[PDB]
Amino acid sequence: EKKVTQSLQTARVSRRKVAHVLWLKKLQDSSDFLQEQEEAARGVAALARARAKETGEEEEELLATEMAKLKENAFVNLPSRNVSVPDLLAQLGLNDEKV
Amino acid sequence: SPSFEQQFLNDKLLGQNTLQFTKVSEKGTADALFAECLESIRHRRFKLDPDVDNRSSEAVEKLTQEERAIAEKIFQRVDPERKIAPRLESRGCYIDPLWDPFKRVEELQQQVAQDLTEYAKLVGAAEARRQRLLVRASLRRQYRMHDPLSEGHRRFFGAQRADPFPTPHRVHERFWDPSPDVRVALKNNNVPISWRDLHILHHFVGENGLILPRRTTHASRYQQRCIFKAICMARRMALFPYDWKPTQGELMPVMDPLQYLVDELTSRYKATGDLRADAMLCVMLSKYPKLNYFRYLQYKAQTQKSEVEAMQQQEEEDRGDFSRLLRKYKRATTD
Amino acid sequence: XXXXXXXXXXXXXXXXXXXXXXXXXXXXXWXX
Amino acid sequence: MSCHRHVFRAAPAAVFASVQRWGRRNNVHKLTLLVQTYEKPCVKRTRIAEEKAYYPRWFYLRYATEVIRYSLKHHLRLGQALDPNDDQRLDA
Amino acid sequence: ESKPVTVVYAHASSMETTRPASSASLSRFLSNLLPRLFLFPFLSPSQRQSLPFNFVTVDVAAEPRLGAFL
Amino acid sequence: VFYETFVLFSKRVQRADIRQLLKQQEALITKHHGSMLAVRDLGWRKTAFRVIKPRQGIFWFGRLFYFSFGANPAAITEMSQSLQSTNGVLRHATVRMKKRHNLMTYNHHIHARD
Amino acid sequence: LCELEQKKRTERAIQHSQDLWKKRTAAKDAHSEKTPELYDGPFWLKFWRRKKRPGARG
Repeated sequence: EKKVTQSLQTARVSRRKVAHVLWLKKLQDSSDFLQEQEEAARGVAALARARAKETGEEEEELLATEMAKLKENAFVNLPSRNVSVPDLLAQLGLNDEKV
Repeated sequence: SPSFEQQFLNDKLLGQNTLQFTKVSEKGTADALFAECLESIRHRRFKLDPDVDNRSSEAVEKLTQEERAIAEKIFQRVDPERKIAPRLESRGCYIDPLWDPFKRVEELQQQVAQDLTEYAKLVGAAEARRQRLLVRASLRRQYRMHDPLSEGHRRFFGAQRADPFPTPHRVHERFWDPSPDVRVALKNNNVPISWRDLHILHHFVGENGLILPRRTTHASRYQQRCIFKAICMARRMALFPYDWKPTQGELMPVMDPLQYLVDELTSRYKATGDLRADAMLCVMLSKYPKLNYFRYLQYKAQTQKSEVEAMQQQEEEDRGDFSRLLRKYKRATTD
Repeated sequence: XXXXXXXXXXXXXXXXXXXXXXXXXXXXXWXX
Repeated sequence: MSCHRHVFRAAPAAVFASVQRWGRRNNVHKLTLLVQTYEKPCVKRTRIAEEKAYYPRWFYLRYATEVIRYSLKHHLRLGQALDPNDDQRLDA
Repeated sequence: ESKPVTVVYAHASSMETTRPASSASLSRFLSNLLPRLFLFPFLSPSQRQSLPFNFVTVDVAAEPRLGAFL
Repeated sequence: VFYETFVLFSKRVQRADIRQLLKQQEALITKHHGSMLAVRDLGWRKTAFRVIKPRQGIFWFGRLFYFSFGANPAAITEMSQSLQSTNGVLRHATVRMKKRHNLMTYNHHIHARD
Repeated sequence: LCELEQKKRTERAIQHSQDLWKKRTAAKDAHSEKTPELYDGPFWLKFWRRKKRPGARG
């Protein structure tokens, strides 16, 4: 019967990991900076490959230079939330003290 | 022939709450025609009504103060998270529609309106206006005495406040009883409290700035520790005061302000139905598509589906009263 | 009329179940 | 923190009394006296043990005296154990 | 024979019928894009059949059940 | 190991300074084998009290920023020291991301029950 | 008759054993699925000390 019990413990462990994989999926979707950076890296790779035929240069060094430029240029699309929280509360009527 | 709502419900107090007694049907439907016939017949019978039907009895204290206290405690236990109130809009849940005692109120309002218009026809418009003003004054006087569990009732009947028997200040944890607001704050949203919950930490801090003890906060030991940690971290981050309660401008949770605005507008549109909030959410839906509008969209879909179902039911009734309404009793009981 | 009173009694007898709930308790009144 | 009270349509003596009540319920004077002089750790152990043993008794006796005063004021009578099996039926 | 892969297009065109909003623009883009991406010798029946995936559109603002499901 | 960092820049801080600080933090993350997950701006918020930052001045509010990143535990001390050394930053705090109560997931309806 | 009695007893015992196994497995699966409960009651400072028989003989 120990073997049958083992077939049960495998299912119990598997469903515990199924939950955790779902949690990571939510975290990945919430991560937009990572996704945009990966898309930019893919675009840079495509550009380097195109150059590999257009000019026949060292696509490896082209990739290195483009990735260095991307790392330098990161954080150019920072989200804009130039908002005054107390002012927004007052506009909603939830903040009357306005000294 | 101005109705009761046309005459008296434009006042502040009178116009605040206005229950609906009958479904509204657009002109040109069997329901509308039957309602017109009933209104005409009822007006004619009000003309040919006797004196005995308008007999009224003097008002008396419906409850003693101690009995009112007991009733309030029992209602609170029935709904420990919400506040006790006469939810006359949700009335249908508690009292079956066929046994609604407010049909008498509706018909009495109709009769009063008919009486006032006939009086205006007979004596004169100026006297009618005098009487309308006097009736408005009387309704304002009697507005707050209808609720037996309200303070207006006690004030109207001139009853002294109850002097409750002393109870211990230091009791066992088994008997600790928080208020509904403290209860909601402590439960949070089924999630342990974090420093990011700046909208609630003010409850557990005294006016002196000191964190309140567990006997006062009525929190579990784990909740107390979590709240202490949250307050300490918020203070170290300088988003929560050190020597007083947070200012009204510091009560935003640590989150995106636009998501907070969306949440607040959804809450308004659900609790009261602010058309301005609805319009703001509609424009934000397209202007900032990176926020979360699940609850707002779900409520919109629910309302649209209910409208479609009501239209289908009206079509079925027009074709002939179908078994939907009969089922709402028989099938519900059988289930 | 006696027959009209009989009709009213029949309507009151073949009526709904007062409280719309299917609970298991009848409550008295503590008012007055 | 510092308690702030507004003397408006009231007596300065009454406001001072309210401030005194705040100080007493916050133990401000107790802490000031404690910090004015050095307290050795063993003395602190004994003091905290004494307070933790004492104050609940005071609270219970305060509740008892409150009940006594209420009963004297309202001319209440001593209770008798509720006899079970009493029908508790109205004589009407 | 149902296609193995189903693509659901969730929109809220019911909220803004007079105002096109962004949902209408995205719908127009998809309508003018899919037939061009996929070549066949919202969309016409021929295009719907020729698509390799089962294309279904839903309104989260008009289907409360599907809204909570998604 | 996942972490969330909250920073409170002063008014004197600019977008360029914010970008520079984030670049340095991502450099530290990459050095410690991690990866920056997300960055968000939580708007201008008034402080519960005046912040007297020595050799910088007195401030009555700040702009709040947040970034979440997975990195080796050894990176946290370096990141904290760098943020402390940075001048514009008024206050900072780094914590371990939690499964439920984190800004990545528990980000809406924190105050509105319905 | 003895053989038939034994056979019927065997069938009944098989059914009972299968039911018991299903019940126990369901209970333990539910226990595993449930998240660890956190005891949130009072602590045990009173129980730290014990009063045993004093002096010798204890």
